[PDB]
Amino acid sequence: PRLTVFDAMHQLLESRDWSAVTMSDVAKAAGLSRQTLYSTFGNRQGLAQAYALQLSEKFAGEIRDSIIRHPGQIELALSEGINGFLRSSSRDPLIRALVTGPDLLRLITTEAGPLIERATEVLMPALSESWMRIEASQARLAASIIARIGISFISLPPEDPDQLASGLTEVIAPYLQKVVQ
Amino acid sequence: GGRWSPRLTVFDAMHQLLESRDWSAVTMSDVAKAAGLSRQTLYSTFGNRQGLAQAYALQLSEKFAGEIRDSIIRHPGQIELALSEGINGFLRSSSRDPLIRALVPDLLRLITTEAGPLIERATEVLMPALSESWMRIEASQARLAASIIARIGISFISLPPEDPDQLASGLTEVIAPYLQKVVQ
Repeated sequence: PRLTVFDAMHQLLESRDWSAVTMSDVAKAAGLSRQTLYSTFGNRQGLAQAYALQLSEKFAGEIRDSIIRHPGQIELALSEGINGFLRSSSRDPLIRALVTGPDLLRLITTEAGPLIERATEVLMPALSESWMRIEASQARLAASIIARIGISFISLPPEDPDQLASGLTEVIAPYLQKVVQ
Repeated sequence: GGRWSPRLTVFDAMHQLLESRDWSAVTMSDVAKAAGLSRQTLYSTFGNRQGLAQAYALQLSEKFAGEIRDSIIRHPGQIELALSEGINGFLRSSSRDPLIRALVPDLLRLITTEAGPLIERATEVLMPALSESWMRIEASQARLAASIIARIGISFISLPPEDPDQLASGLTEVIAPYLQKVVQ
């Protein structure tokens, strides 16, 4: 039901605007019935919200993977993770859409905490049950702050593409080094 | 220090107006009446309703960044107390503001998502608060931290915090470690 449809919306969105995408076309490209789509996602609003939750999840994972990949190297783990998110966030057609224009999309990027909540759910374990062994409260704290900053750079992208990455590493690493165990 | 300027009298007018009306039941006509300016001078300096709410937001941006800077200046040598007080004071203002209340509105999402003139102003107030205050942070790093503080702060207006204070003291604990590394 879910995981192949996001794939369909991406490839569809590379050639069309967000207005040249309707439930019909998405079901055809996904290989699903118009019945299964409307039944599980509802509207174009509920569709784009599932896409955002998937983006939320993927981006937080980019950071989590870099954390696992680099034990003992906090600044290098972050630097790699933050560059990966900024890279994916650029290549995404719905995120590339929003910053060209989509009122429904701004609704989810400002009045959706399910996005922050999912991203926090991926981040927290990468902080507390990873090698960092950070206490669960401080992992929550840092995870929410990392999530909100991440959204801030998809809403308004950074003019400096990566000198943002290299800067934001430098701000958050001193915290993590202090709370690491 | 005086609020006779074209812009400053409009913002006062708008604020007082917004206490009792929504941003949608308020038009240029009304703002020109309350400011004591002509409909001609309004469009002449501001453009339209967008230019009105956008300059109001620039004033909010500066006002919020001032809260943080004032707490920095007020507590020299206390990095954690300055941040703790600054953020708390900012959150209080952001609550009591009528246009921010109003935002919970397509044009408002435009300024709070596609306005870096907001981040830029907040950054112009915040940078010296870090770079030319007692913290003596280099302009390179101050600009950096100032932008992140601006962007986080904006974020807590778009999506408000579930925790009223456990957000503020939380964000302090995240940012104080960075400042402590750079305070010379």
